[PDB]
Amino acid sequence: STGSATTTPIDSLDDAYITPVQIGTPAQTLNLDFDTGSSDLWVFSSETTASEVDGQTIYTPSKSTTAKLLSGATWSISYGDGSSSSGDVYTDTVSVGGLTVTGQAVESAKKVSSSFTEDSTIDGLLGLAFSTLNTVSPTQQKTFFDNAKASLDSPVFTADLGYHAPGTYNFGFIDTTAYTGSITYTAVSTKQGFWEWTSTGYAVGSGTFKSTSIDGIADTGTTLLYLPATVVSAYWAQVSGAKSSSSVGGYVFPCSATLPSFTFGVGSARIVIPGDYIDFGPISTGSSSCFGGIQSSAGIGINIFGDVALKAAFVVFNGATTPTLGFASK
Repeated sequence: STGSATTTPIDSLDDAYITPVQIGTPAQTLNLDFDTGSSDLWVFSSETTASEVDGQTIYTPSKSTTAKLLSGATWSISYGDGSSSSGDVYTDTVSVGGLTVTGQAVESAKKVSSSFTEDSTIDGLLGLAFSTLNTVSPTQQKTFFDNAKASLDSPVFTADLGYHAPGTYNFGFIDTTAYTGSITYTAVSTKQGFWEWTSTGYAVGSGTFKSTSIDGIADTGTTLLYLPATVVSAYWAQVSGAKSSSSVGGYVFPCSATLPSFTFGVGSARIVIPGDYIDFGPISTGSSSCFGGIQSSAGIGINIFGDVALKAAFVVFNGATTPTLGFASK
């Protein structure tokens, strides 16, 4: 089997992407944030504290003839950005782009933090990291991909995120029309539960490539590109007037700037992030200070190849017995 679903930016900045997901019988379609940096499929629901729901579409398990309470199971998750959610668990039928999993753990939120409430466009998350990170207790649950994998034509999924445009998540096949040139595959460590890999270096604009190993995670659920302070300083030094602002929470730059591109290495291959992808717009409405899309990972504890990086590539998440990651230009 295979599946193919369009993923759509939630706003004009590509802050996140939503993908429609069918849950239950009859289907209840929710727009979920597919997150290769976590491993829980959770939804706003009829159980979510009413004051914490503001415009989201909810899953109502009592209206699904295939929903079953997973007795005694609870979940609770905290994300890198400080947001969180928790609740109880149902199993139900879940379909993405025509690919159906029966008995998927659907984690129903009883509580969500303010950032989730305030984002009316995201109805929940669908985790695509390794199932070892799944938070369900006392019996850990499998991700949608893990459940689907054996049925798939090939044990892979691909992320093809758009810049200010829709893109695609495919399951079970590689669309050879969706990228240019060849796909370069690179080793993955699953030791921390992430799609963790090592970039071979970087360049700023038309500058020379610096060969240096940068360990990090391919994370569709993180907006920006978070890299070591040395790398980030080298980038922003090429933008007149750019500076790190403790008050704003990262590098800012004059909105009048033309940003240079940023290149990262995948083996001997190179992925080029155009400068425009690095512009996250005014820090506040009407400001002439703009927020940068490349930020320091110092104090996160890990480098993160988030959407800014991934949307410059066609990315293969190869879930074979020994997982790997593939990157192609597009």
